[PDB]
Amino acid sequence: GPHSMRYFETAVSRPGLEEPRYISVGYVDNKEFVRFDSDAENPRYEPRAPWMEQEGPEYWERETQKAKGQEQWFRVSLRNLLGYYNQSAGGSHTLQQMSGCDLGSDWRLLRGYLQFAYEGRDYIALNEDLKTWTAADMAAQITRRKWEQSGAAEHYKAFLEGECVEWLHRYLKNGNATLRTDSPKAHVTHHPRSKGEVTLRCWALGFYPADITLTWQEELTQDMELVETRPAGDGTFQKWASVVVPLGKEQNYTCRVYHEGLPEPLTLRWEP
Amino acid sequence: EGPRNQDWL
Amino acid sequence: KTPQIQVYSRHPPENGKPNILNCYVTQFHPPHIEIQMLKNGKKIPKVEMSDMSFSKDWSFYILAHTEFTPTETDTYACRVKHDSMAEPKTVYWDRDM
Repeated sequence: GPHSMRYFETAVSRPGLEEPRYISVGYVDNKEFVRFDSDAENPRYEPRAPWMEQEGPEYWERETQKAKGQEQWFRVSLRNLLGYYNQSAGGSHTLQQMSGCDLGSDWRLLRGYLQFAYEGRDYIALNEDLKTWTAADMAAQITRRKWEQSGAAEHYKAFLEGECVEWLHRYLKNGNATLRTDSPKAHVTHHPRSKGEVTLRCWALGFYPADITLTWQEELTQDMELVETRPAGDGTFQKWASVVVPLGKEQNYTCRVYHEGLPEPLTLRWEP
Repeated sequence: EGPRNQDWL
Repeated sequence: KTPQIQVYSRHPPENGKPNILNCYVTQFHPPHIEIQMLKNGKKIPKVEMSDMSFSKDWSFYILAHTEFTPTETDTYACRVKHDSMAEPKTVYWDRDM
């Protein structure tokens, strides 16, 4: 499948001076697997997915160092940022990095990603060519001068092509199924509405992963209204899709459900 | 493993 | 960006029968947030709280939860406070949603 690795690095400073908080999270196939946070008494990288527990202390040693180096790198690059945008200190500031790579079905490297946001807005990004920087706004240009000067684009182009792909291979070996899915559980509920009308809410429960399409009708989604996919709390997920109907006209509607863990598309109608 | 950053912003 | 709250239950709700209340807050920035949960306007002492995490659109999300038991009459709300808002926003749990 479309296998991926990502590390989401965040640096926060708040008023009350001192030092920015550095969180770094890592994801394989969109599932959190490692985690670092400067707030802890003993700030280590900890394993987040039982299959990571098969890694020697020296792995946790070496990445705790590596992360302590970004806590460093981030502390600075935030200070330059306050510089560029000429901002008055003792306020909240946020700096964010998304790093990582995409793997084909042949374990081919498809694309790499390296980006940065400041104040939650895109600041600078490596293009897909892996040679040039897209820089939105003037302060981002300053940075783009430096990084072209310092061959920074070769430095990452190396990480994404070499070590990313390499460690992704291995994390996938470690995670053999540990591709497990959970089929969705669907009922259709009946909640009446004023003036000879009713609502048709179609719930899907217990599922994993979150990829879900809810379709009721034939083939009309115009009037319908649905909700943000949401975690159950246990691993699994939820969402629902409603539509307004005239009272007693209910029978013609079929709710269609599409999930990867299914044998086939499931459709159901209200049964009182 | 994580990416190691290079020159600062 | 102002957050998006949804209050909901892990399992289909039944009166008298224990369940868990999820207040799900997403799409905000800065990450620093606050969440109360409320039973009858009063504070729930021990809310469990999801570790800081942000989406590929750069925005954050937290998921908060506590054990509860639905009844015909008790009220259950979640209150959210975040820089992007003038005053604290509050959304009440509705069993049909």
